[PDB]
Amino acid sequence: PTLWSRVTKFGSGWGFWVSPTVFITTTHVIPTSAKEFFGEPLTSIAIHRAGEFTLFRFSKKIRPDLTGMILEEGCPEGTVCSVLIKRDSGELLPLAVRMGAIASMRIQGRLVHGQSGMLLTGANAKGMDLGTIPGDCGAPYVYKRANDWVVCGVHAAATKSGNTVVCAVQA
Amino acid sequence: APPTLWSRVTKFGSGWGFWVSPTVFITTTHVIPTSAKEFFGEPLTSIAIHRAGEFTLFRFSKKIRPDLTGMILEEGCPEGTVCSVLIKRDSGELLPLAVRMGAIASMRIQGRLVHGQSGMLLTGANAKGMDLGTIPGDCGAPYVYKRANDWVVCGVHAAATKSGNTVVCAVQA
Ligand SMILES: Cc1cc(C)nc(Nc2ccccc2)n1
Repeated sequence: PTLWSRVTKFGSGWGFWVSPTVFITTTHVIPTSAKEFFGEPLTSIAIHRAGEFTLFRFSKKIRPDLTGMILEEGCPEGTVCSVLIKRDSGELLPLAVRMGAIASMRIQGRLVHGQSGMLLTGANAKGMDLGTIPGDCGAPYVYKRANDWVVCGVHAAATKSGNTVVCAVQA
Repeated sequence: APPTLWSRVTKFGSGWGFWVSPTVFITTTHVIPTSAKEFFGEPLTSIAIHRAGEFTLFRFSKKIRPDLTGMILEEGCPEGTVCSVLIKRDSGELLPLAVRMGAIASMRIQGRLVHGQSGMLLTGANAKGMDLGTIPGDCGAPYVYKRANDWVVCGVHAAATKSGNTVVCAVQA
């Protein structure tokens, strides 16, 4: 049983299974030409979109092996989350991120709305596995609270250089 | 982390070890099978074993891994270095866990006395457990970092605290 099995390749990025019927992803990674996802006709899928956050609700159990997890609209300011990055090499890269305010941020000359964060893996990556790349979009932000895992949004954007990431949130 | 570093990470006893070169293999002392008299088809007589607490180095008299180039092994790393711990998990999943390294330390963990280079995981806030932190089966995994153009190995995974936020790298002496 693992959080990592819920992280799924999707479109030009990734998404996350909250429950057997609920999948979350970043809006800009979703295909714009499709009649089905995960073998289910698009006719039978409810799509709920809020800026860079999208939630799919399926009419049957796609992932019956999973329990349902707590999904919230962001997290309290100062919470340290993990972004659960999968790479096509087969690497799993959990990175600590300190979450800040909900904001409109200028990220490579474009406006992105969501919960700001700062990577805690330090000055740079180099060739080291310490930062995000554009193909990581849709990876989930998670943290542990009491005995429960909480999912609070999806990876939407990052500055090419610095420290700053945007986590798109529900509602 | 480069494929050539993952290729050197080898399942061994109750954990792992790592090929520095075609003749040199390093691991954590407590993962070695205690009754073993043969390694990679070679008897004990043809191997030079150098043990310093939880760090063990095996030097073979023939080339076991001729596919490999020899790389740099150092005695830990500067304080503040960020390393990756190259951990293999159930099913060809590769977990290069980020760790900020600190001072050489003597600690008591689950009653055992442990000595090596301390570090703190950079994977999340509460790293107890297998999704963001280490498990006992990870002992012997290598600590590596990139220094300008090349990669360095600076120890092997020896222990983690009950909270899982602190780890100890056993180092060559
Ligand atoms: C940069 C910074 C400032 C402050 C106040 N807290 C933290 N938290 C932290 C850092 C690494 C791992 C886990 C938590 N980080």
